Amino acid sequence: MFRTAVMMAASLALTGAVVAHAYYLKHQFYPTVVYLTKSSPSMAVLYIQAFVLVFLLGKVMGKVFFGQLRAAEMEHLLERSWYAVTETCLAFTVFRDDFSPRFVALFTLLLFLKCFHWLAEDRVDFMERSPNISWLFHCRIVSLMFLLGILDFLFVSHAYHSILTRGASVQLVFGFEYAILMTMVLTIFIKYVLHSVDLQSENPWDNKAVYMLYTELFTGFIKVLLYMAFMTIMIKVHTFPLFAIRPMYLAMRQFKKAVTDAIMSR
Amino acid sequence: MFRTAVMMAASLALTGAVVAHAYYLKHQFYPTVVYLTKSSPSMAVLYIQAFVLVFLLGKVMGKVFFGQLRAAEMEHLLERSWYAVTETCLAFTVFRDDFSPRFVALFTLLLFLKCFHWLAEDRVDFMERSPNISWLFHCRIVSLMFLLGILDFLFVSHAYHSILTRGASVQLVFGFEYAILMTMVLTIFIKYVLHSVDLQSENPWDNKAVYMLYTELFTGFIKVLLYMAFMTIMIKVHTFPLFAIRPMYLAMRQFKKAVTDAIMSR
Amino acid sequence: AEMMYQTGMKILNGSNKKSQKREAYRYLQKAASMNHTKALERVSYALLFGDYLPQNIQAAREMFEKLTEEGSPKGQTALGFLYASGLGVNSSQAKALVYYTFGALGGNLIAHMVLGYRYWAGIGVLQSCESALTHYRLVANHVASDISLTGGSVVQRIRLPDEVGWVDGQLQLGSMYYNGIGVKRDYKQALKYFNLASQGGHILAFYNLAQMHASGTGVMRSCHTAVELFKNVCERGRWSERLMTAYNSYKDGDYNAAVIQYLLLAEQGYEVAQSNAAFILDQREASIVGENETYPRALLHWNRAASQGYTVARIKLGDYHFYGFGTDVDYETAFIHYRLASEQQHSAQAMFNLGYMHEKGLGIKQDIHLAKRFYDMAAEASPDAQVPVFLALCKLGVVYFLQYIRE
Amino acid sequence: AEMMYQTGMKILNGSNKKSQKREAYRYLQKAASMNHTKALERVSYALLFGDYLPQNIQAAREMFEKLTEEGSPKGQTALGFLYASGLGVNSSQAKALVYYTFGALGGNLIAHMVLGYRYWAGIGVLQSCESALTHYRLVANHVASDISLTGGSVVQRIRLPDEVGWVDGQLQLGSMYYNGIGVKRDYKQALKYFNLASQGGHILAFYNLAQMHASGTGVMRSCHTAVELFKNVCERGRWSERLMTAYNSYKDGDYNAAVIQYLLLAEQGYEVAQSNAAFILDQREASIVGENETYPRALLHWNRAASQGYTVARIKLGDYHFYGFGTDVDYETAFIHYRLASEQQHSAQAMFNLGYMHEKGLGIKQDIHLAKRFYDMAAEASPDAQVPVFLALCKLGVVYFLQYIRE
Amino acid sequence: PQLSDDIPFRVNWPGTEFSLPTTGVLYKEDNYVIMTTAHKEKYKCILPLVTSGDEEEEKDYKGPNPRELLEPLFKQSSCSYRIESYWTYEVCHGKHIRQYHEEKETGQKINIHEYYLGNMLSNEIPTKNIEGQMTPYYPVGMGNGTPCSLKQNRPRSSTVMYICHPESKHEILSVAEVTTCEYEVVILTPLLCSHPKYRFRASPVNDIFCQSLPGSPFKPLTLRQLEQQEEILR
Amino acid sequence: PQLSDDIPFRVNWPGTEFSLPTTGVLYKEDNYVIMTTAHKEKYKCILPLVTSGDEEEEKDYKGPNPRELLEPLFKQSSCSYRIESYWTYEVCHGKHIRQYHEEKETGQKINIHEYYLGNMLSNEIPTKNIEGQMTPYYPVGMGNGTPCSLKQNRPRSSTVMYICHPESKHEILSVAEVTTCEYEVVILTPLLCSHPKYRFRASPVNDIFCQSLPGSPFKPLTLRQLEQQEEILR
Ligand SMILES: *[C@@H]1O[C@H](CO)[C@@H](O[C@@H]2O[C@H](CO)[C@@H](O[C@H]3O[C@H](CO[C@H]4O[C@H](CO[C@H]5O[C@H](CO)[C@@H](O)[C@H](O)[C@@H]5O)[C@@H](O)[C@H](O[C@H]5O[C@H](CO)[C@@H](O)[C@H](O)[C@@H]5O)[C@@H]4O)[C@@H](O[C@H]4O[C@H](CO)[C@@H](O)[C@H](O)[C@@H]4O)[C@H](O)[C@@H]3O)[C@H](O)[C@H]2NC(C)=O)[C@H](O)[C@H]1NC(C)=O
Ligand SMILES: *[C@@H]1O[C@H](CO)[C@@H](O[C@@H]2O[C@H](CO)[C@@H](O[C@H]3O[C@H](CO[C@H]4O[C@H](CO[C@H]5O[C@H](CO)[C@@H](O)[C@H](O)[C@@H]5O)[C@@H](O)[C@H](O[C@H]5O[C@H](CO)[C@@H](O)[C@H](O)[C@@H]5O)[C@@H]4O)[C@@H](O[C@H]4O[C@H](CO)[C@@H](O)[C@H](O)[C@@H]4O)[C@H](O)[C@@H]3O)[C@H](O)[C@H]2NC(C)=O)[C@H](O)[C@H]1NC(C)=O
Ligand SMILES: *[C@@H]1O[C@H](CO)[C@@H](O)[C@H](O)[C@H]1NC(C)=O
Ligand SMILES: *[C@@H]1O[C@H](CO)[C@@H](O)[C@H](O)[C@H]1NC(C)=O
Ligand SMILES: *[C@@H]1O[C@H](CO)[C@@H](O)[C@H](O)[C@H]1NC(C)=O
Ligand SMILES: *[C@@H]1O[C@H](CO)[C@@H](O)[C@H](O)[C@H]1NC(C)=O
Repeated sequence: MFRTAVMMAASLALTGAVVAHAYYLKHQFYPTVVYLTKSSPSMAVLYIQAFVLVFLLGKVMGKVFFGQLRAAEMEHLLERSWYAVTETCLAFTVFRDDFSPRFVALFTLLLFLKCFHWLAEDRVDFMERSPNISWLFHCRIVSLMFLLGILDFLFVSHAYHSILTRGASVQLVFGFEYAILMTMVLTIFIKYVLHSVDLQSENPWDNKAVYMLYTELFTGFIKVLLYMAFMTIMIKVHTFPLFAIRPMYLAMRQFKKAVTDAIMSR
Repeated sequence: MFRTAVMMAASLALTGAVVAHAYYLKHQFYPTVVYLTKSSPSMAVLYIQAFVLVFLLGKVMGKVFFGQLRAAEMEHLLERSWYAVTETCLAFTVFRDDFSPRFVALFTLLLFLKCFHWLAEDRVDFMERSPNISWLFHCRIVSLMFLLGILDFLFVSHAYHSILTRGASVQLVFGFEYAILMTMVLTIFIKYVLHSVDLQSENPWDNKAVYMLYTELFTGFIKVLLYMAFMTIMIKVHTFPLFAIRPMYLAMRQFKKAVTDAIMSR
Repeated sequence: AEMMYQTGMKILNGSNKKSQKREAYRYLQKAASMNHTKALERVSYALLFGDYLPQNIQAAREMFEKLTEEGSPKGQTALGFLYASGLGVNSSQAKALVYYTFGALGGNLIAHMVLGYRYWAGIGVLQSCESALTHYRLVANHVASDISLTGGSVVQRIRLPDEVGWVDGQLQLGSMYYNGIGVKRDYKQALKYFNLASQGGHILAFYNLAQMHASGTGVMRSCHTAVELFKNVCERGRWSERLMTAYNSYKDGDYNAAVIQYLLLAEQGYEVAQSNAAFILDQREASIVGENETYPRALLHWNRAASQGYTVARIKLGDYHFYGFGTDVDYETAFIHYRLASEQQHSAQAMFNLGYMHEKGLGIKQDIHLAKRFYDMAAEASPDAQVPVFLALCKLGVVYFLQYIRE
Repeated sequence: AEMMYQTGMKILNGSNKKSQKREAYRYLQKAASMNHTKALERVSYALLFGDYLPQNIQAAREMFEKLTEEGSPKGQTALGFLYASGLGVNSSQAKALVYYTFGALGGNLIAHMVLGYRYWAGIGVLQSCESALTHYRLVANHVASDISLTGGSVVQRIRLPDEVGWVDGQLQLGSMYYNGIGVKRDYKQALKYFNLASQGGHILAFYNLAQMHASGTGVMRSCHTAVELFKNVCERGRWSERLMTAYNSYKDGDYNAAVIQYLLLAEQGYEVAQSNAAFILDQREASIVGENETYPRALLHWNRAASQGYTVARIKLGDYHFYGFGTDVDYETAFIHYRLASEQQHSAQAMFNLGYMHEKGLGIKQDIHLAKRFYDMAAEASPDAQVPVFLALCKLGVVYFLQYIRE
Repeated sequence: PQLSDDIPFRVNWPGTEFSLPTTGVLYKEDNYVIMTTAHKEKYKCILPLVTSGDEEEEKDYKGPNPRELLEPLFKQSSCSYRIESYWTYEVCHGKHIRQYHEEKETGQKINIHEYYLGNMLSNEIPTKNIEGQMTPYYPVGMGNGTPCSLKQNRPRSSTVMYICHPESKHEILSVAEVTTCEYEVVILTPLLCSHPKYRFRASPVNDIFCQSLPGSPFKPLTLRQLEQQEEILR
Repeated sequence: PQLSDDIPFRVNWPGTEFSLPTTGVLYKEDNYVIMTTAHKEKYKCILPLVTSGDEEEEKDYKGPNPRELLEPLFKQSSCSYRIESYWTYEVCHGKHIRQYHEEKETGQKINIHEYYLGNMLSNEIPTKNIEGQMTPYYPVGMGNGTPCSLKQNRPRSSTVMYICHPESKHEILSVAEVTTCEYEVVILTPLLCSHPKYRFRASPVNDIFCQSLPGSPFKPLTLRQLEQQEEILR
């Protein structure tokens, strides 16, 4: 806890130093803020402060939504988040959208929601094998389920009305990624429905595994369909993605690990 | 092996269909090759046949330098390689170097050499715990030691004369990355030197671990110095990397796992 | 009869619709049956031209004859075009000129441009700049009058072998400098002020320097600059809109009306309309001309398009002598037309195929190290020659290495 | 004496080196001791100007007096500049004009531009366009003559508050249209052809329309266009190079010679040299002027720079009445100069500070929903107002929400 | 230096035998300068004390009250309007203030968004401002306009501002609001410039007199002349 | 149509009583056309058979051998040179070919890279394709130049190509190489154009005589006003 406060103070000291340097130069409100926006190191330090703020908000949201990290999903977050920040960075830079301080914020919002879906993934994965779970866990995780699903529905609606009204831009890829995240909250619902009808009966159910495999096959098909439509759109319009082929290979492997295993079983 | 020959033939069937499409359009030598260059799908299939050709050359180079993959480094290449495919892809597009089919071919030369350094690391890591190693293994891996380190010395020499004669361009990040790869062949040498004096004596040596921890401290200090100088340059000239912070956090963690462990030990 | 012609011109000038233009000509075609000598000459140039009336070349030849026997300038001009191009009728250059002279005599302006162009490039007659000065002059006076009235209708120049205020006042100031408005006339310095007005693109200045180089005022009267300055004025008449009537026929799939509406302007002496009227005959899309008179007629219009300074028409005159298109195969003759597009126009391809005739010993005696120069020269001339020289130079060194092994 | 002045002008015109220019003036400074009446006027304009001789204002005042008693136009002009600017001497506008009149009488051109500008902007005298017509002409005749000889030496216009052929022949054609060269004169149509020549940027055309709007030829003679067309001709003399002599003093760290070499051109009636001569006095870098006469003198040159149409000089005249710089604090007076830079010049900042006086109830009565309009209007006017309105509108709604809770 | 760009000056040449006026601006015998022209003509130009104080202009007015001058403007019903970037203000002097904008539909319809800002059913003249400077005015204030939603359906009010201009043709400098849905209109008229307390205020001119020294004429050997030279172009 | 842009034509007006020539080009009585001008003027304009065959021009030449014509060019020592993009070829007629290019150093030195291509210590005239045309030439072949590294220190050789031009001033059309380090030079001269077998070949002109039908005069009424009009303009 000491190092977190040390990092926050060491970021706020630089932010205050940059703000005071600008205010000593241009002694008013409006030229000071305009000078902050045009200057590169000033906006860089403001970016650093914004990232530390969203980091602390993420930490308090993880504290209020999960009681304690298992220290086995913290790594899974670290590699998958590196994956993700590099994919968002490359998608931001190929599209020639230019560095704007209101679309970087949207991209970190997308990354933040992706991290929370992955945390929900691993929490329900341990809920599969947890014999002692209180009602607080159930209520908080189903609150996470809703909130996430409603958020991706809202952003999908916003992005498809954007792609209808404005024209071809980055809002299309934003809406498609939020549609994939919508399929993700769909997967965990069905998984939580099956593992909740598992716990309420003091006997194992053989049909639960079949339903889980069928649902995984389902949504794997939906995911590869979305990725293929995503491809066949951006070869046609703008430029080759050069990104999003990462989780696609994992999406076809998700289809491979579900369809072929069910074919070998059934 | 059947799926490998299928993949080669299904790529060469597309190249022989793209070439025969252009030759019917422009019935000569010179306007055909020019037509392939300017056309996007014609250069796309010629890119695919190039990558399959460098894939099969890698598989035959892996077959002659390593007798058999252990199927524990086969995964370990796949995440790193992905790591490496994406950051070269992001460094290629951030720099505005434009898509040229002789600098893409240079970037996959870096990635092809980067994959072979990583394969040498995991092979020498099990050279620590292999009590039955033939003289064929010893000679075929010091050949990989020489062939790599001379190659990065050549490309560093090609790049630091390119940074002086021509000016600031993408040839700076090539020779710097090969300099890190020059430290990478430096690491596996000393590790091979200390583990060769281990096998020739039928008794463990306590100073071998002390030299190994000192050697990892060494080069780790060299590595962060290379990355930190790599930071200070491209903020000054051109633009923010937005890449190469991937292995840097692993480079500080390499320095963290070496210096702090030695401080705790000694 | 005469009442029918008024309805057609009213709907033509009043309606730009394609159906209304064809509906206007229905009375005009009916008035042609009444032998109104003004009525046929507007449907003669549709019966054989297309994109108006349906194309029927044999239906226009016999009624052109009565236009000739009447003595119409618009009939004497076009019947010469039939025998010059061998179009529906056996080709004869002998009396193709006879019809064009009487059309030029009769007051037609097309028969003066072609007769002038034939006297200028030496086609069908002796190249005489004196005779090419006289006929090109009469067109220039009859087009410089109308541009000052019509405002200079500009038309785009489209070449199929490539795809498929501030200065207005300077003309009057330069006119006063040569003539003298309040100052003594000075022909030594009024030349530079008048010549700089033509670099803006206006063709009124193009006329005034032609007369300057004609009578010998200011600069000594040279033949080469006398008519070349005249010619670019004549290439922008009301017949300059006829590329669009021909080019729209090419995009509409009527390829046999883009080879007749282009062969007139090829006869009129263009280079946008002499490559394009040969490129269509290059790919055998035309059907009026036979399958055996398709390449020699496309050789004629590739030859005129090269002598007027076109890069592709000098490479593509090398190809027709390289493979044997319309001529017995000549590697020596094809050799020259490839170098003439290398030293003169610096065409990047034209030294690559110079390497092939150097590397493989065609036309001249083989030398391996001479061929290396022209492949290397190709990469310096263009950015697009970097690739197809590299796969040619690698093949070049394989022969040199394999021959050295056998020794 | 006279032999010493020849050596200085030879090295000045022969060597452009800074040391050689100072070495040339060593004989000129020694010749000033011999009271050669041509020698002092080249060193009087260095003793008080700088970037030549070392700057010493008091060392030039007493030797200007003997230049006045001799009756030198170059001494009568500059001695009025001392009392107009209060420079080293107590300020007095009363006989500042008296010295400028006799300099204008004496044949000096600087004393005519300043007297003309004072009659044009109504500074020190009544604004009379008739008197501003007379003095601004004499300069225009004496500058258009040399520009035809010197080629019109262009000088860049540098404002410190921001950082720190084809038409040549149209002038002679438009001159012949008004006068008549072989045609009847028509003043109704020669106006449009002559006025279009000035849009190219050449200033010979700027002279010729000024006389056109002076005598009433073509268009009725209006005062506003009579001298404004005249003025931009006068602002491009051989004294237009004096920005670079002043601007180089600013970049070389000699800030006290960029406030004297700029205050003359501020007196001469510029706007590049009236903001910059006030921006230097804004930050108190000047040392000749006292610390208590630094803001009222910078208010005077911010006031003249605003009435000549500058955006920043109208915002920065709001600031000086907003905080209380050089004046007792006036929120009502500062209010007007902020909106006069909003409706007129559409300065993006000038409606943001309109919001602050609307939101916080300064100058006028407070109204919360009126302030919302101008913050919103700020974001429409510029791309850079998107940020500092958003943190202003969020603060705006916090007060509106917190007040509603207390109710 | 303090607001020094408002003090007018004038040089005169009254000659040798001249007496400085004792009425108007004050004078001194020490603040004289000895002058010299280019052709060696000597002059002695006296200058007044720069005060121009008080308002002792003998302000008398037996004419009509300021109410009576705008009556012929009211009955003639000739009233103007002003354009803006978007809006269009039509003040009608003696009837109303009307603010409206036409919405031109695609081909057939024209839609009007109209509002009503008013309708006609003390020893010191107040002074507002006007472009920074100073001007006494006539205020004409009304209300009972269209209801304003921000003031909870209260009718708008408006004050009419009258300032005089000689070349005016009844136009508007600007329209402005001191608060929401209550607007201020300034109107140019030529009627009030005859009123001494309502006319455009001009500062008194301080006269600079140049006494001709002996050996120099009544006016300098370059004056008169050069003046008449342009007298050509008069 | 086959190479038809090399056949000259000429219309003449010999009139009513004219007999077609039996020497030169062949004629027929069937290939006549009946003509009509704009002013209703009838003409019968006959045409020849377009053969222009053989070389029966009675080729006789009692003059000197072609060797003797270039001797005054050799002794006068007036010889030219040609520029290119990089190189500079200086052929000297009767002495040498010199190929060199100057390397201008930064201020003081000039470096010369020079080579030597030569030095002077049959019933059918051969012809070479010149721009695809048929010109017979005089070859002057010569060697013993500087050694060539590609041919293992063999001296270069060169042939001098002579073709005639009336307005020539001893310049070069182009310099070309048939093989490595052995070069070909073409030279324009006016001396060989007097030689009947060496002159510039012009095809014989086929004459279009045309006879005037009764009711029409010797020349058309719309013709003679035009050749006098250009005669005035000249
Ligand atoms: C080039 O020219 C273009 C046009 O000439 C410029 O384009 C802009 O075009 C937009 C159109 O989308 C204009 O925006 C608004 O237009 C109408 C009209 O709304 C205006 O009027 C509102 C009236 O409210 C006040 O009315 C009285 C005025 O006397 C007051 O007494 C009263 O109390 C009240 O306050 C006004 O409110 C509004 O201004 C702002 O209002 C609020 C807060 O006040 C702000 O938050 C807003 O941002 C707004 O800017 C407008 O000035 C409007 O339609 C209205 O009427 C329809 C009727 O059906 C309603 O349905 C609708 O909901 C709305 O109420 C539009 O919706 C839109 O809001 C804009 O004014 C134009 N801009 C300019 C500068 O003219 C373009 O800018 C020009 N290019 C440049 C300058 O570079
Ligand atoms: C704008 O103008 C510029 C100049 O006007 C153009 O710039 C180019 O500039 C470069 C300079 O770097 C030139 O390149 C070469 O220049 C010299 C000279 O080498 C030339 O001559 C060589 C001679 O070899 C032949 O000589 C005889 C000729 O009669 C033959 O008989 C003999 O057998 C032999 O074949 C010639 O070989 C060479 O051409 C090519 O040679 C080989 C194979 O033949 C190719 O692989 C090469 O690629 C080469 O192009 C040249 O034409 C050269 O210096 C030489 O001499 C120094 C002396 O110290 C040696 O040290 C050095 O090693 C070398 O031997 C240069 O090194 C360089 O190779 C080039 O010619 C210019 N280009 C043109 C078109 O003029 C610029 O191109 C212009 N811009 C345009 C057109 O857009
Ligand atoms: C054209 O000439 C050929 C050969 O003389 C002949 O066979 C043919 O019938 C002629 N055609 C016409 C239309 O005259
Ligand atoms: C040439 O013309 C003949 C008609 O006599 C036709 O049959 C033939 O196909 C044409 N082409 C060739 C190549 O002979
Ligand atoms: C300027 O005037 C002030 C006040 O009248 C006086 O104190 C000062 O001495 C004067 N200075 C000069 C140089 O005349
Ligand atoms: C004004 O002038 C006086 C000199 O009398 C000086 O002492 C003072 O510092 C100056 N400034 C102020 C603010 O009084």
